[PDB]
Amino acid sequence: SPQLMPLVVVLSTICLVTVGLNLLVLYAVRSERKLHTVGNLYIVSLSVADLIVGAVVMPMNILYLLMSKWSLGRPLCLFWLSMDYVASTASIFSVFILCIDRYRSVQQPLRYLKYRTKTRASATILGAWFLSFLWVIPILGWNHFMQQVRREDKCETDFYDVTWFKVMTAIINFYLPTLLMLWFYAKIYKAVKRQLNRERKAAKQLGFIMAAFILCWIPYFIFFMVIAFCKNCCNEHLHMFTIWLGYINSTLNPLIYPLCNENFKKTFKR
Ligand SMILES: COc1ccc(CN(CCN(C)C)c2ccccn2)cc1
Repeated sequence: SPQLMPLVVVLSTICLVTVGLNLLVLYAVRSERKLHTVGNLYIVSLSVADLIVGAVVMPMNILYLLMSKWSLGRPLCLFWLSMDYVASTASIFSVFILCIDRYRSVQQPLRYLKYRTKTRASATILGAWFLSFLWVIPILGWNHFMQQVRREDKCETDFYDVTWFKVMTAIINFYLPTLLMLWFYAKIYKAVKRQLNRERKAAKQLGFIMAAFILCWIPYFIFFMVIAFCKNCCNEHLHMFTIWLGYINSTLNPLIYPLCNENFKKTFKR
C-alpha cells in the first residue's frame, strides 16, 4: 500500500550502513594488522556475524515487508531463516565467549596462565558456530525427525505453531547466556574494581555492547514470552519494530567499537 513506503526506504539506509560498517571493521583488522589479538579475533567474529545478518536478512526482510507475500520459493525462505538464526546465535555466543575469556583472564590467573592464543580462540569460535549450525539442523528438517509449514504464503519458522519448544528455546538462548554472562560481567567488575585507565575503556566498550544486546533485544523476547500465552496479544507492527530493534543492535555494535577505544579511530580515519 502506498503509505508504508516511507518506512521501507529508511530500512535500506540501515542495511547499507550495517553491511558497510562491519565490512569496514573487517577491513581494519585485515588491512592494518595491528589488531591481530585474541580479543580482537572475538570482535572479528562478532562483526562477521553482524555482517552476515545484515547482508542476508536485511534485503530479505525488506523485500518481505515491502511485499506482504513470500513467493521466492520454499527453500530460500528456509535458507533465510537458517542464516538469520546462525547470525543471531553466533553474535550472542561470540559476545558470551568474549566475556568468558575476559573473566578467565581477570580470574586472578592461578589455573589459567596457559595459552590465551589462537588455539583457544579458534576452538571456542568453531564450537559456537557448530552449536549455531546444530540449531539449524532441526529447523530445516522439522517433519523428518519429529512427526509434527501448512501455509502456501507468509512463510515462517516450522515451529511457529508449537508453544513449549518456542518458549524453551527462547528461554535457553537468551536467559542462560544473558544471566551467565551478567554473572561473569559482575565478577569482572568486582575483580577490576579490586585492581584499580585502558581497562576502563575496555570495560566500557563491553558495557556498551551489554547495553545494546540487552536493551535492544528485551522487547523482542518479552514479545515471545507474552505471545505464546495469549494470541490476542499479537501486534504485527510491534513485532517488526522489535526485530528491527535487534537489527539496530547488530548495526550499533560497529558504532560501539570505534567510539570507545582510541585505536579504532585512527585505523578508521585513514
Ligand atoms: C541475540 O539473541 C538472539 C539469538 C537468536 C535469535 C533468533 N530468534 C529470532 C530472530 N528473529 C529476527 C527472527 C529466536 C527465536 C526464538 C527463540 C530464540 N531466538 C534472536 C536473538
